[PDB]
Amino acid sequence: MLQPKRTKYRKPHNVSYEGKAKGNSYVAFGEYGLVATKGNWIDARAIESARIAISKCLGKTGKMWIRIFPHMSKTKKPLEVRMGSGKGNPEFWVAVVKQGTVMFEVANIPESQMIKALTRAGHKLPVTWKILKREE
Amino acid sequence: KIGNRTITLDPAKVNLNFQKDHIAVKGPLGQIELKLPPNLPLKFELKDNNLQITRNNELKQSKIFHGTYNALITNAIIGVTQGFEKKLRLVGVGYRANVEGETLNLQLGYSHPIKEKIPKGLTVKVEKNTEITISGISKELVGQFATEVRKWRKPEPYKGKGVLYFDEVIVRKAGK
Amino acid sequence: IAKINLLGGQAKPGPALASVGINMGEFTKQFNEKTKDKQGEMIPCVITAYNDKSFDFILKTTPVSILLKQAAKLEKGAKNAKTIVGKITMAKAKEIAQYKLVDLNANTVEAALKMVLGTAKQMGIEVI
Amino acid sequence: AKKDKAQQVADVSHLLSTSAGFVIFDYTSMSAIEATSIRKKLFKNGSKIKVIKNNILRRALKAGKFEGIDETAIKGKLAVAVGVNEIVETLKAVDGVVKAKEAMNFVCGYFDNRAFNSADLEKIA
Amino acid sequence: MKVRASVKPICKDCKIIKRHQIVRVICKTQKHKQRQG
RNA sequence: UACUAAGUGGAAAAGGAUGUGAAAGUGCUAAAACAGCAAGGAUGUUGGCUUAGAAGCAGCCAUCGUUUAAAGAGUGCGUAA
RNA sequence: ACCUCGAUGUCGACUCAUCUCAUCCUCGAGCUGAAGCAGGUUCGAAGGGUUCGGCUGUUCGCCGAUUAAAGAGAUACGUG
Ligand SMILES: [Mg+2]
Ligand SMILES: [Mg+2]
Ligand SMILES: [Zn+2]
Repeated sequence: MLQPKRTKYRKPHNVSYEGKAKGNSYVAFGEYGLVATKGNWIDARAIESARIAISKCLGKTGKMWIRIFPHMSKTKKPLEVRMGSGKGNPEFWVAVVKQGTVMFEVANIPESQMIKALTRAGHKLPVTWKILKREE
Repeated sequence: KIGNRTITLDPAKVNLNFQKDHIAVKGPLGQIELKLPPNLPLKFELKDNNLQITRNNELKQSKIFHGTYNALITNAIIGVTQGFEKKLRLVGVGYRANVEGETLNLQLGYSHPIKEKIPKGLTVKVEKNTEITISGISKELVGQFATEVRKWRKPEPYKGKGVLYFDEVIVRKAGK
Repeated sequence: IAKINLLGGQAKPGPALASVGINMGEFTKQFNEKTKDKQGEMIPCVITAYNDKSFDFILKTTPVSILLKQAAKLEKGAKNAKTIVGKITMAKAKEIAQYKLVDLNANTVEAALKMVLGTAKQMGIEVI
Repeated sequence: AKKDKAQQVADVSHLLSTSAGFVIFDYTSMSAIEATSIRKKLFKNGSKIKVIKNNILRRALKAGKFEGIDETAIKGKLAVAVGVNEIVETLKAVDGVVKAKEAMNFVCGYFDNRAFNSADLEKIA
Repeated sequence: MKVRASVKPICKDCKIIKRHQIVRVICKTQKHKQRQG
């Protein structure tokens, strides 16, 4: 479970994710990366699921890199309560993902293996993914 | 492509008079008719002992018909000159059958008696009381009657009992 | 055609060739004849099956790569090829290849060397 | 490439220009052991037996200036046996090799610049 | 018959066709039949 | 002038799809292409660990050389071996 | 907190039911670690039926005996 160790403020505002991928725009470490095609909030649980899927389908031959990270917190008012009277508590961290950010990338393993690993991981994330090869 | 494949219409007895929507194929075994559809895009031209069909256009439906009717003409020709057959092995314990004139009967595990009308233009023959061989002029009719016979007791993987096509390898399953 | 590894010193307790219509009693004497030159070894034999219940048999050499353990002087090779446990001279490989010539379908003695070179590498043995 | 094909044709054409026998055989019913067994019997290193595609054989024979030899390689699977010097033994070897096996065809060929037919193979053997 | 929303071949010989505006798949092993998308 | 075969028009997602049109590349191809059909698809190996029984197939260990037009210490199916 | 506070009578039980199908049986079919009997899952199908009692105001539930079945819901949590 990816999580910041400690922060300054516990209840930050929501961060928008409708842009054109400020930062993390291009692959930087592997020869194949995963790129979203529709920005959305993806929480730490999905991140861990994708990470463990890639790890399990990778093997002891190559590496995998994670780019995004759930910095922003998120609140959720408890069940069965009228609104007002303050703000709810933080429940789950979430990594903001703008449309067009490389977020997962692997290397040092056969090509069809990158294809199958990234496709295996992409079905756990809500965003509509897309396979991208590293530039020359 | 099958559509542009030379049909070798041998002038033994096969004569092919073409109408607007009728193709009357006749031979030593019996006349065979093919009901053409309205506005068929194929063009039928026959030379001396040579038949060839051509497409006016390149549309998908015409492309399909170019092969379907080539195959149908070839099948009708080979049937009218030779005649098709299907071979059934009716294998079992109490499984047997025989012919009473126009109506074939079957004897299976049914407590009920099974009888099956042989249609026109078809001939059945039972070499061995558990062995059936259907003989006919058109592949469609003989295949239809073959599957009609088969429908009464389908083969099962546990035991070879049932109606089996000749030259068929049925799967096997072992139940203790 | 059913191949079997009948022992060279013994041939008498048995039935899986009896369903072939082989007359077991008439061939047991033949197995103990030509094989008597290499007693104590398990000799493979090809069995053709003629329609007339006539039969002709071809004996073969003891299995390949077993001899490589003896030339290496070590009872067992490495489980990992990168670990060069043993080494064998190219001249000693010549002695081994000659024994296998009847089994080997190799066209030349020089090619017969090359066939044994792919077996020596399986044991991780260096070819010197 | 065009160059690779031309080299293969030229090499084959040059070989047929010095041969004393070219005999055409169907490769039907020939096992892997049979392929090695027939070659092994051909023992002496002056003869070859190879399955060769018809289009190569035809161009090679055409450029070696052979004629009426098209029928041997016409519409059929075509291995070739080509020997050097005493060529008669090679024909007997292949003739006794089929006979030992289940079957094999022996279409014909050229012996010392002379066409022979399938029926004439037995005469030579 | 496996009515599954995402049909994909499982065997090597599992061929997928489109019969009556409905994609399907046929294999010699009857354990791979699928339908409906 | 094109596209659509779905009443799409005349409601909607993740995902699946030889639907179909267009464009840009790229491979083979008339010394014959792809598919089908007819042949063969081999040797050292029944390598060893191991299972009454594992020897190409219960699994596991390096998993390659040779003959040859061709070929996996076997494509999968399929055997107590 | 949008209609009704110059009144929209709210649980359960009885009577009468009607409708949906995400089907409980009857009906058709595919697969199976489906020998047969008996099953499990899935597809099609709403024509008809879907018990009687003890306890509790009870819906709900537990229990008892049954039947092919004792369906899931909706109708101002149908119906003064
Ligand atoms: Mg009022
Ligand atoms: Mg009242
Ligand atoms: Zn399959």
